[PDB]
Amino acid sequence: PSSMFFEHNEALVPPYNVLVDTNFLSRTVGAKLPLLESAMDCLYASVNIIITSCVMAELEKLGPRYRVALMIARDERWQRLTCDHKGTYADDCIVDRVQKHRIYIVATNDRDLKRRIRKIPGVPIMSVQKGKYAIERLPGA
Amino acid sequence: AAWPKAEDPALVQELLDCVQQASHYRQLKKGANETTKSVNRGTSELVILAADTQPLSIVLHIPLICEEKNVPYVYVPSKVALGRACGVSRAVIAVSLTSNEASDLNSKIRALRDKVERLA
Amino acid sequence: EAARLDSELKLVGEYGLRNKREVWRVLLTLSKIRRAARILLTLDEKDPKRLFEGNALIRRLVRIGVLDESRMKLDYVLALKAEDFLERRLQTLVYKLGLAKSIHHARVLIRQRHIRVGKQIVNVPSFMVRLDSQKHIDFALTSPFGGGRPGRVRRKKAK
Amino acid sequence: RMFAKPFLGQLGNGHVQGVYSMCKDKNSLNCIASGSGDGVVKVWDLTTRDEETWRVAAHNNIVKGLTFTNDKKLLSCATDGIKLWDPYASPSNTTPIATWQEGGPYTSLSFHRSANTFAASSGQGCIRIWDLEHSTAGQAIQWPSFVDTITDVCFNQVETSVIGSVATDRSIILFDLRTNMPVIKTVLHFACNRIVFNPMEAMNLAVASEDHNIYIFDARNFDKALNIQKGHVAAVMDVEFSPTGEELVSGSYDRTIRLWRRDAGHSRDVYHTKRMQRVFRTMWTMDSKYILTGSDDGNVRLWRANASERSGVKATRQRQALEYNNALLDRYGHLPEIRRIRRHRHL
Amino acid sequence: ELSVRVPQLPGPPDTLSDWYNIPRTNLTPELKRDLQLLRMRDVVAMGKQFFKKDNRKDFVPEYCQVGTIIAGATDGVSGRLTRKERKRTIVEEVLSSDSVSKYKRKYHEIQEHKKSGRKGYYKKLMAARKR
Amino acid sequence: GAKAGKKVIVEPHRHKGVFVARGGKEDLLCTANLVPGESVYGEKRISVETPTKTEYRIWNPFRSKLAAGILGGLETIYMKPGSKVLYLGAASGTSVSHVADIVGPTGAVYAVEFSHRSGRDLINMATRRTNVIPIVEDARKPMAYRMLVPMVDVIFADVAQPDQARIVGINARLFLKQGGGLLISIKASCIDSTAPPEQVFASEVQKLREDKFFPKEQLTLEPYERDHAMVSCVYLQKEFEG
Amino acid sequence: VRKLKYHEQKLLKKHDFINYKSDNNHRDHDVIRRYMIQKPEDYHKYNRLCGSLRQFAHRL
RNA sequence: UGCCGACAGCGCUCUGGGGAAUUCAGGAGGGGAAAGCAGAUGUGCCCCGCGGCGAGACUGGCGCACCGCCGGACGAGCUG
Ligand SMILES: [Zn+2]
Repeated sequence: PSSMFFEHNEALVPPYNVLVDTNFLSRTVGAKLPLLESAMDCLYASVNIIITSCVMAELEKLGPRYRVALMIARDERWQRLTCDHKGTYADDCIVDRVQKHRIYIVATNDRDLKRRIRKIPGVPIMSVQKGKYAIERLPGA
Repeated sequence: AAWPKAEDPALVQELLDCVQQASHYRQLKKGANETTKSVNRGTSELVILAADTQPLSIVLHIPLICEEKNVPYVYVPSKVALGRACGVSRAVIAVSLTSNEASDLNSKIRALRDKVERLA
Repeated sequence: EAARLDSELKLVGEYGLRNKREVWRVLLTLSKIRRAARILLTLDEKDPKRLFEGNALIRRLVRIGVLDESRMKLDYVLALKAEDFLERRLQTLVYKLGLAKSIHHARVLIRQRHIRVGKQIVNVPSFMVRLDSQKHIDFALTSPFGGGRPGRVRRKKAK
Repeated sequence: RMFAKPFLGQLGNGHVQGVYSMCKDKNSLNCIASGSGDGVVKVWDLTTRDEETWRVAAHNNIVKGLTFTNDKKLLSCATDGIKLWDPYASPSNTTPIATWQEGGPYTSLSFHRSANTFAASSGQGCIRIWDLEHSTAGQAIQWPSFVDTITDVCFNQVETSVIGSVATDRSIILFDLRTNMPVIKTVLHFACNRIVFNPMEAMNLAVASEDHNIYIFDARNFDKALNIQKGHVAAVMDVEFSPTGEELVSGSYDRTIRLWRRDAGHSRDVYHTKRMQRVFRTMWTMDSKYILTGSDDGNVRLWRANASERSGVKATRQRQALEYNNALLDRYGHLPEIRRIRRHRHL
Repeated sequence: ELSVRVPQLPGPPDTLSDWYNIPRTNLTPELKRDLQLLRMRDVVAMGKQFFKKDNRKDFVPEYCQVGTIIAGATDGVSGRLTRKERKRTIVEEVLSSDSVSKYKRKYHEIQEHKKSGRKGYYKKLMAARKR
Repeated sequence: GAKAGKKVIVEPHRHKGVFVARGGKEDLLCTANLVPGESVYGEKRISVETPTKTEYRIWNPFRSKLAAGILGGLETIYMKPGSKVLYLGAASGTSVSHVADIVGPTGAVYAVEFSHRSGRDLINMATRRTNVIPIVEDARKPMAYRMLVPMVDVIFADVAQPDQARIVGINARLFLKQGGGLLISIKASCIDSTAPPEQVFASEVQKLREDKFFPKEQLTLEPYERDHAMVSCVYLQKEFEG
Repeated sequence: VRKLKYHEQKLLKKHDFINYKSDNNHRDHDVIRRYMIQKPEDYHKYNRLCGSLRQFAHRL
């Protein structure tokens, strides 16, 4: 990937694009935190918090018990990207988007996607830690 | 003939100002032959062309090459004032500036070429 | 954090600094600034505190010329970074104003006190510059580039 | 049942909360308003499936009703009131251009097939009709001693200037507009939820009922139900007659659309997918091929009827084979083998 | 207008239809030599250039034409070969250029280091013995 | 320089029609020119005595971003010899001539340009080369040359405009076969000139996917013209031709 | 026979013109064409004697 | 890119392996093709029913930017 250097992304400068994953969205509602506000504070810059259509599909297909968090996903102020695949596996979705661009900040809390996206370099994890957000591998803040 | 002319209201003045910046900052080729050589080396970031000239055909052929290279140009109305802005002690009808990729002068130039692209 | 490693190294290498102490220090400055930016966004728009404090901070930044005279809003106040703070770091101005061939040669020049800003010669290469002053940087009279004595090597070679 | 592939899409982004109001334009072919639970509405164009035509908030409470005017404008009822915007303005405005606040909570709309008439069903046991450009508070008609609420009302399009409405006495009332008075009131065993009359068979009406049942009635003779559609577990939220007059959407509260002819008495089709918990507004398009499905989960869905017919422009032998299949299945639609592989959906 | 026709009934293709008639390459020894040169072009630019490692087991393409660099209208003062400079074969050109001295010196070097101690050295030891 | 007179060899490249000529200490790229013997712009050329009518033209990368792409080794450049190609941004016609020499007589390329005198050079070459159709108009309003452009298979685009995605999108809406193909090229400094360029490219490709395109290749013509790209997509299918 | 299309193969999964479940993946053909036997009769004679010995082992 | 090539190993394959002729059973691609049976009823007549065009004539009510609207029902001639 151009605009890269020896496992450092010169690319991601503010603002930052951050992908929501399903575990992350469930857990940040479960910890009752404002999405845009907490991200802006933890990163100290401007964001926009996009949701792949696969993720939106996963969080509808989950049971009705997460309907509030599904609404919070459903909010209109945050942009969306379609996908071209078959059958709604969010992790494959996000890793493909990052792999073809390397311009993102993925957010999850599942250890599986954490491993999978450290295994390709230069892309930062964001995750909650019971009080607040936490970045993993971003050189800036 | 010179239809992408720059309008008066201080747009030409920001142009001449950035010309002064780049002339101090050595990112500048001056004179039409230098302009042609810079644009045919592709180092050019932007080029300003006078319209106050004994016949305009020179600053009509130069837009042909910048159209051939897809990099912007703009018509200042005063060859004398452009030469004074560069600091030549001589009138100049064509001045070009290149890119140096670590500054905020490049941000200024990005703004200026956005202006001329909205002019076109 | 190999990304931390390589990123800090590229910072130093693009601007030939000396240690990750100085780089982390400038990052701490940026952190305080973006803290200010976060707070002044936390107050909502058209609030008076927001208006005057944000106008102030933006005037501060454009007074040291780091944030561009073009863009004058809190969005870009968030969007600033270490490359820009290093751009207004001093030694870079000697290199980009064409007195020292290399950033290291500029560092040595600042050591042996040959450039000045306005009146006084400068010894600290991390003396931050101002937008209002940055063109008033030249050699002093006591330095052989600016004149004065020819220097000790010219002295001995004449000897 | 290799090719029984119903789904064809999800437009838009979906409303923030769930769809509790939507309405198709019935005189153009590709324009739909969908209005949210969250007091916002927008309109899509069918052809540009992905993005939006025009979007605005409309009220405070959940928008109960919505439609389009016969010329171009669109209409919104909610409990705050009745409003009228114009979506296809060449610069957009967000402010309405007509309003009403008098008549109580307005439960539903009903619009004229041809002219500029509309009617608003309130919950005060009263309906009231406006004419566009020439009325202010309209004519207030009701059963003259009646308070119990009026959920919905559909203008007939077979015999225009006729009105039917449902009431919460487990009871329906037929109305007229020439003779400005209610006409008749039927009381049934348990409640009814949304009305319709058939767009070909004028005396034939249908009601969608908390009996979990679609009842086909006929206006001249309320002695017996013409048909009983005993097709659900949960209570039906919506009905819409196909413009063919030969088909019917019954959209449950539960996770189930069921599709119907006029003359079965049972389930021809069941549709769902688990992304759609509780369907609300379930109406046909103008080809009678493609239905729309406004969910609880915040979605407008574009589905198909007769779920195995792949449309387009066929070849001659293709339609030969398809209608050959039709005829053969028609002949043998009773035997155990083909019968069970016929009625075996998934549930 | 209508006559008697002629009947004319008496492998891999020879001129590639989808590349504007490139004929099948004739196998001539100087052509083989030029092909070997262009494969081993790495060592030719001894020290100063490096090349993309073109590596097939064969090296002969099925379709190639020897040609001529024609002319530089914008530049012909020094990007033009002189009359003496012009050569028939590319191999004779890279011969007639300079630095073949350095080639020969590297040749004597590699030759010695493969004649390190293999048999001549053993013979001379054997002479130091038998004496 | 690989100076004038050096005997060289030429072989086919991977792509149907383009050729690669290797030699001595420097290789390069050529095309069999349709119009014989004549140079266009002082480009260097190549003659072979075939065992007269056999002439090739060297293709500068730095002048022509399609050549930059052929050096960058694209997946499939979609333009077979004998194919219908709408060019866009056909300024002064050099690259356009190269595409013309690719498609040959049984192909045809429709060369659209905005300004005039670059048009003059273009139409001069259009007199000479019998398979390139001059069109000088405003690209933003393709209904003007709706009289000229039939349905074609391949869309070249090299304009530097903010609405470029929508330009080539309506041109895809008008002049591209079912299962179509296109190459476009993009400059960060003319799409949005403060951002990082990779992010700009993702914005543009997401735009085209909103224009219902299938993104199917990208590269960055890196040692040749900074912070640009060539992007390859397919019109309304996952496979290219049919 | 042509290759089936989608629906054709889907309907006739159990169809096969070549090998049945009564063929054991042509173990007879496999043996004879590795070792050049001339009577597939004789192959099956070997199989019957082998099965007899194997079942004697089973009772053993 | 020359032949020849022992053991010691790896690769495939083994009704041995090639080469050519030739029958057939399949496959995959490219070029060409107006490639078009969305529901198939002789012509001509007038008449009925009903429908459009369509000259011309009206009328109702509205119109605090006042400049115009919107709607009904009669109707010569023509047509399906
Ligand atoms: Zn996806």
